[PDB]
Amino acid sequence: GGEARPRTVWLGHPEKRDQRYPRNVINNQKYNFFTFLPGVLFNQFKYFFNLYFLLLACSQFVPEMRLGALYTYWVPLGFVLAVTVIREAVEEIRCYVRDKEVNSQVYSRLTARGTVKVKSSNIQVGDLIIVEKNQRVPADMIFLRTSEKNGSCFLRTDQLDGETDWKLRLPVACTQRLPTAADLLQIRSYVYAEEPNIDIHNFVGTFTREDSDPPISESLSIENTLWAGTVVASGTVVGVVLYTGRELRSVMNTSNPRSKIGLFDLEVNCLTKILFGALVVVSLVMVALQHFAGRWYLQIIRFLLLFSNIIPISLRVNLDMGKIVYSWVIRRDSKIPGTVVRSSTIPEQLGRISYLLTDKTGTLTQNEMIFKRLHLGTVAYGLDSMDEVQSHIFSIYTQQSQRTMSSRVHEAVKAIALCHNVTPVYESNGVTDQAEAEKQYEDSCRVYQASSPDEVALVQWTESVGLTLVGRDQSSMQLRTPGDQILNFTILQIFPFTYESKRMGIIVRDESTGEITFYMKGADVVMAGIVQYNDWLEEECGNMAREGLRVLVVAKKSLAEEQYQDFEARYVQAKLSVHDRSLKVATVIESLEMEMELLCLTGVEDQLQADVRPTLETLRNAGIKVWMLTGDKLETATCTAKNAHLVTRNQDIHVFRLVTNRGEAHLELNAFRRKHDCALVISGDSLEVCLKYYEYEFMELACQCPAVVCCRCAPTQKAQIVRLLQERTGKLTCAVGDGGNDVSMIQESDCGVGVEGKEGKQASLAADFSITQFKHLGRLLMVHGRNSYKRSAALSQFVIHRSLCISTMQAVFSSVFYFASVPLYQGFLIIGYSTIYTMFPVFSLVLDKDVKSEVAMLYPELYKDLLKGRPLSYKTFLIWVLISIYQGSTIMYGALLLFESEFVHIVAISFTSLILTELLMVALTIQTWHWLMTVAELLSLACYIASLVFLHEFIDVYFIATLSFLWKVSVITLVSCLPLYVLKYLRRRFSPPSYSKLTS
Ligand SMILES: [Mg+2]
Repeated sequence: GGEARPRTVWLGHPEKRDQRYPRNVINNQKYNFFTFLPGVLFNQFKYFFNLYFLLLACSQFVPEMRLGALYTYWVPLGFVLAVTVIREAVEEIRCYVRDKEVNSQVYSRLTARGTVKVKSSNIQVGDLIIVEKNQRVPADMIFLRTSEKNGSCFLRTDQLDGETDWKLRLPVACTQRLPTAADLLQIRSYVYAEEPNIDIHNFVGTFTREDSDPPISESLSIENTLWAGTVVASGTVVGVVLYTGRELRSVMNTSNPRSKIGLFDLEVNCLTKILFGALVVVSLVMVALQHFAGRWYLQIIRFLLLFSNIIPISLRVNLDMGKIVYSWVIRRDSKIPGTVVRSSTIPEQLGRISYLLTDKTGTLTQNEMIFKRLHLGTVAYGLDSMDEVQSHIFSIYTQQSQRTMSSRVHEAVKAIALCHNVTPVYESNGVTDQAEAEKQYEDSCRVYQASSPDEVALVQWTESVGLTLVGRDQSSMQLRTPGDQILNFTILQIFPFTYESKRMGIIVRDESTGEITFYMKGADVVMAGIVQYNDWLEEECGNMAREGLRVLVVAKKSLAEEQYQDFEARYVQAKLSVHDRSLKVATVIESLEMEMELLCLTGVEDQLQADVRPTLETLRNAGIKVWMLTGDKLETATCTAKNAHLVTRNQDIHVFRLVTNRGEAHLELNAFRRKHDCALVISGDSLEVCLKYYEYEFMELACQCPAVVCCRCAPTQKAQIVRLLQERTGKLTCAVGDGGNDVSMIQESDCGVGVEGKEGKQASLAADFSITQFKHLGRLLMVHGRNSYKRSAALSQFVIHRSLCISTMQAVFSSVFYFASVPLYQGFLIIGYSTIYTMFPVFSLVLDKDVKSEVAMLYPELYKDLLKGRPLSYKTFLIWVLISIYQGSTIMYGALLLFESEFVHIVAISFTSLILTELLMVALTIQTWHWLMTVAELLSLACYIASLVFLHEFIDVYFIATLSFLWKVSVITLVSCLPLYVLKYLRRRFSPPSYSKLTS
């Protein structure tokens, strides 16, 4: 991993290299065979609460500190180590199997003796790889040759940069003109490529041909590249591989997989630190009552060993079992089918999410644009009134051979059918060959191709209404009428869309009539003054924009012949001149853009995924702030944000202007600060300046917005936003995405959720949790995350309370017997209470729910209570500490008072009291009873009875079987469980929880 260097890549010669290149393998594994065991062990024992029981078990190797048999502390430790190793290994094997599917995709490779199939993982730098239509590009390549006659290809890059526009790509000019694809190996040529980097949108390189009579050299840009993760829209392309594996542009925009620890586990770690300090103090006090007799330091260590008992190990065992249960429940849920849990150790993170950072393309939307509204001023046609438009077109073209509303509809539809840059592409379907279909205009074989998906949606709608674009060229268009006739239009001038002009125009001549028409189409901001005076463009454009529609204004100018020649002369003259050609050309173009007849407004929607709006409403009502981070353009992002109700219909939107330096950023931040309840829409270029100079101020202003949209955001910028939110808020973040540009922020977040993309899987493979639909997020957070958090809290508090009750009982036991370090419990009792005695009543707890799932979904305000840290805090910890001390004191001192023999049977008395006490605990803590709770408690009681009968070392069964013993132990337990009844009464009434009464 040294300095990246530029490379010379010979075409078809992977061996002609001066460096070993990485294998073309995508890897999401945290470890390999060598680092697995050290990595897992260090990630476990670098925290205090694992090293705690490690050292407790290790100190038993010293006989002076020995409190019993060696296995008493190593059978539970062996169980813990086996569980963690097996869990990590299973996760690693699942990751490997899931990466094998992407790495084993098959491609064709150009070889000297013919094309040879190659797996994606065996592709080397210098290979000539063939990628078919709708197939993912497996490695970074230079476009060399395409089978399509136009000598170009379209790429879908939404998995690479989240952009909905299709990218036009051009092959190397020399290689495209070769007679055959086999000629690539017959020429001496190489590509001089730059060093690998994270720049997805810029490439510098040179193509050289050496065997040519004149030395052929050609400059390369991003227009000649096919990066891995892009999809070929049409035709089979041939490329030469430049980068593979970890040097891929998409891979270099990702970080290494890391082990994530939840915030709940860190809180339990802090609790264990506090408990250890407290027990250290207690041991210092307890050996002081010995008057430091003998080896006082050995006494300190022995008392620390006794008072810890099962505090760290039982916590670990029960928390691990609970996390297994939570992941099992999530994976089996049929209301969020297909959910995959990769990070099984952090399901409680989903219960405490404050910021949701979401992707746009492919995550909120289906990446399928559709025509929605045709507005003609007096009449507007929606999805339910398209038969009216079809009837108008049909009547026009029927009465043609055998103003009115039909004429206006026809004018609008023809303008939509003509003013675009969409090309029909015909492909053979077996029955009809492409040449046959391209001449007969076969409907089933036709596909519409353009850079803009909005234009493709418009052309598809126009076909569905009666006018079909059936052929195109650089100088001609063909339309098919409902009477099956063909109308030919000569394209005289074309004014392609630019993101600066925000409009597109075309001049055509109708060969049937000879009339010359100038059509223009663009945004309302630039087309409000280009069209003639009206009274509805602004209002209806605003209404359509408020619904989340992409609005275009379509205008028309009928040109006389002399006018067209006069314009054409000046346009040619301005084009020929090289002295500021752009400005003169622009002036000549806008010489025509005036007093244009307004035809219609068009509305195209980027279709959201199912139940996106209710899910966003639920997340907002749960107290979660949602930010949209997208690589797509500003207009599309704003339209989708309004469509998905990320921004409320009446909400103010402040679009951050482009800033380039410190002063501009300061001025615009002030301008935004002067606003209230305003959503922020900012671009990545201005966001870069703001985070460079005013990170604190920008973060403080953005965290008080109702919603934030970051468009044209690079993967590193998304990760930076996630990291900055974590740093400056101290709260948890969830990143949701579907593409490779979302991997960095998914890894950066406290809880990564990856949506399974249509044409990519990297985000799902790299995420902690994988879902198939964005709507599953609502249930995954409100039900499973909330239950995981609350169950883990109750689990951990119960385990700590039991351990501290045992500790207080041991303290009283030692005090009774001259403050000696004699264990109260030893042998199988310690092992059982560490592992098996504890798993049953707390499995009963991991089955518990405070409310039903439907109630949790219906009332998201239950989530905001968890966002306050209510389930576990220092408050509840202190109350449980006091309760444990009270119960241990009550049990020990009641045994002292009631049993005539002081402490000879104290082990049996305390064991029976603890058994009945935990039965009363589980009976009084559970809120929604489950039959498996009864089964588990029956199993626990069976285990307790089996231990009582078979443990003759410290239990005398014939002493237990006595009415005197029975009533004494019953009274002790009833007195000890007073705080249980107090807490149960406070929960039942006189302080009702908010989750119970809200239903009715
Ligand atoms: Mg995406």
